[PDB]
Amino acid sequence: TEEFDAIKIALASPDMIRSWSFGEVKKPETINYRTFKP
Amino acid sequence: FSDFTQQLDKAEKDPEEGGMRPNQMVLTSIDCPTCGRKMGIRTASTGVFLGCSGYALPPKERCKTTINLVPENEVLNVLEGEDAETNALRAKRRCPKCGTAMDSYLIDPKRKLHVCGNNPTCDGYEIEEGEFRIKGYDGPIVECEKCGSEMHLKMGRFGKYMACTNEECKNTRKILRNGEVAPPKEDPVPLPELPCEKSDAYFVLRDGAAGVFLAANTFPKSRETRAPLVEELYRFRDRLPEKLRYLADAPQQDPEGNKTMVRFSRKTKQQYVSSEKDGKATGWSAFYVDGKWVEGKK
Amino acid sequence: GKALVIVESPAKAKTINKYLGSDYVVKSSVGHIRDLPERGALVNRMGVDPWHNWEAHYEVLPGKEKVVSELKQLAEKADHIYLATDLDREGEAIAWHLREVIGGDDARYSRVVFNEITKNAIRQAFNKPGELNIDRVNAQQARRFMDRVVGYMVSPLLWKKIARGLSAGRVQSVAVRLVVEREREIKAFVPEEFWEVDASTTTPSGEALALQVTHQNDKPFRPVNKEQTQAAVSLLEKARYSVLEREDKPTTSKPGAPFITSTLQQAASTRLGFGVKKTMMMAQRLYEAGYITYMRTDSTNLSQDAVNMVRGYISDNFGKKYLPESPNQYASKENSQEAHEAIRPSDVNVMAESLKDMEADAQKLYQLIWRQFVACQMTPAKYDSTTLTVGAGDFRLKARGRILRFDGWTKVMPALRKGDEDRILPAVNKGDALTLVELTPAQHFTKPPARFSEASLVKELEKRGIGRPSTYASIISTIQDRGYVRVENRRF
Ligand SMILES: [Zn+2]
Ligand SMILES: [Zn+2]
Ligand SMILES: [Zn+2]
Repeated sequence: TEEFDAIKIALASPDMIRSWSFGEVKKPETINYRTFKP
Repeated sequence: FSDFTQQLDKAEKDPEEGGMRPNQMVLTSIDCPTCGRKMGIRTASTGVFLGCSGYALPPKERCKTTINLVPENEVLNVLEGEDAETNALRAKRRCPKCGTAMDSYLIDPKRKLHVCGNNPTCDGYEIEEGEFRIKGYDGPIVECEKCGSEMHLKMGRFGKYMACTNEECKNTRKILRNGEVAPPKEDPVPLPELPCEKSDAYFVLRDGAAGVFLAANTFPKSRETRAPLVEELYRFRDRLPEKLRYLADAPQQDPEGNKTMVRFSRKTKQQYVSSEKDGKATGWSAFYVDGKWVEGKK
Repeated sequence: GKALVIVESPAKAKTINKYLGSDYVVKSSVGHIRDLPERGALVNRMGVDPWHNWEAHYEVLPGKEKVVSELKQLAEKADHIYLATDLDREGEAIAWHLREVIGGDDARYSRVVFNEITKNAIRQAFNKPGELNIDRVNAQQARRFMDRVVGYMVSPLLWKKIARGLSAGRVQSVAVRLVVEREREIKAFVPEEFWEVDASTTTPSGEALALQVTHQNDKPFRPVNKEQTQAAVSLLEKARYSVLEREDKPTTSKPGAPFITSTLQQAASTRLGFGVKKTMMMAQRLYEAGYITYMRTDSTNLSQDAVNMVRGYISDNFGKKYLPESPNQYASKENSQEAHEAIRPSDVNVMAESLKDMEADAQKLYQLIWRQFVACQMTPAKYDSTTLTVGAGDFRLKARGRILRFDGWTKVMPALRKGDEDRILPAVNKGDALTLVELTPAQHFTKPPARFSEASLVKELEKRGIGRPSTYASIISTIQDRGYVRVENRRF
């Protein structure tokens, strides 16, 4: 697939992790039980 | 009492006979948003406010538009010490007609208003292209879902409503029996057969993000508070809108034979039923999960 | 049979029942128990008829039903009922109401007054008692009725002439007037510019000496503008400076009086940032836990026992130099009276740090009350004050210094910060020459009167005898809720 040659590891900069995320989660909610929807 | 009544009776008379002066309108150059007319500065038990002279005209030509006067709060600098009050006095404008200082108010995000200290004995007023922020009134701070601006709590002829401070948005929420605020407005059902207990009113059933609750028909005056019992819902099951019927299907009594009430599980956005003894929760609950009612310890 | 004793405060009851044990049944009314709820509607509302020889309609408070009830049955197993409320007219009236709510025959009732908790008091209480004073009771009814008429008859006039929801009252309306007058005072204030000139100099030795210009041509030096200030600096720059006089004198500092409700609120506000209501909440906790005396008092008096207790403590913990030959005296008002006592620790031996059952703020308040109480009975602080007079041409300059010699009471209540006179002055004798280093002119402006703070207004009210310890806080809130004044940055 990606044909990588090696693996690299380092600390996570906060801007980097925020760049990963597609959104913030702000409430402890999971899924509704009347209709099984998040 | 003789002295007091002598003063009271005299005060009751018309201003010309020595009676107490009734409040006095002092106009100013401002355009009423409903009719453009000059506007005057008025005091009520609620505070100090901007009014349009059409309030004194009979219904045909009556104007009930009013504006709230947000004052510019003096921010004394503790680091200035004894100077802090003196500089505050220096900060004030001075009235044209007299030496008395002037006190300052906001009318628009473009306009600012100065008023003399001896108002309404002194009629000096000034208007300035000064822009600051304005609050519709004050109370439980809320965020308007339609514009993100601050929302406050207001009172009027219809009791208590909640409105947004941005003059460009009239999105108004409302107060409800067992919650801080209610989204816009919702779908009510009245019951003449449930009497109130602290008041002579009757109970009505209401829905909102908070849940489903009972409320008294003279709501701003009665302000009486309770959740419905399952047996109550069962008794008025025919009146319940089609969705609400399931709550009437819910188990009416717990395994101990205590009585049950209807509650909102905010973490899962769904109604459930619970039982109480001596007004305390029994630690029992039943929920609706896919067309069935399931029950157990809380 | 068993004797029934009735007091106002529950905490005080529990304490009395102790220094008296069984055989007696102590309880408390916990307040008034009963109170008020031509035009008939107006009279029905007021509960008193000014047009019918003041006939009134008292009725148990909607929150004292239990108290009254539980007090009822207790009157059965009681031989002789002892009304032990405060000796003032309010207490006298509470006794009168109890007697008319419990019923029975006059002879079944007795009036006793408790001096202190000491057995040397709770004993003398039943020793030489008496009965309730009808005159005292009627005096309180007269006050209560006058306050009623004003509030229920003036407010309506306001509703008609001004706006609905408005109110007026003997205490309420003058509190607002005070704020209104200060407001107008501030808004009309016009700052006045004035200048000051200080001079840095060197003694014949080489030491630094700061001086302030006080006179020119024998008139107070006070230029109003920069121009005048310059004309003067020009002269001072070329003048010869010489010492005229050096007055060394011993001066003292004296501790203050123990707290009363008003001063406690002011001290808590200035040293702990506490608002009036909060201060009273903490004080209430402390009282109910037996650490201090009633939080509502207008007297700074101290019993002899209290005074021996504190001197005993000062003697063991600080030494002789801190203990005055005889008790420190204060307050000589010839019209003064005697009521409860001043706010102080119930036991001097109890430190704030040992009240682990109290909130941190309550410990801070206790510490404030404690230190004020112990400092009050210690010796004065002693300083050596020095005043230097200097001449320079037609000008007169001055320098003042002070060196602490003995802390006295400030040992327990330190000087938060050094004052302007808490400094030292170099050795110089009359006739000595001074060398000018630099002249610093400073522009200033007079400032407007300070705005009231909650405690500050309370202080003004008590000064004019307007309110009561138990009502000050309540007054400060009512005028706000009614919309007459507002608080911002802790100022009115
Ligand atoms: Zn208009
Ligand atoms: Zn003016
Ligand atoms: Zn909005």
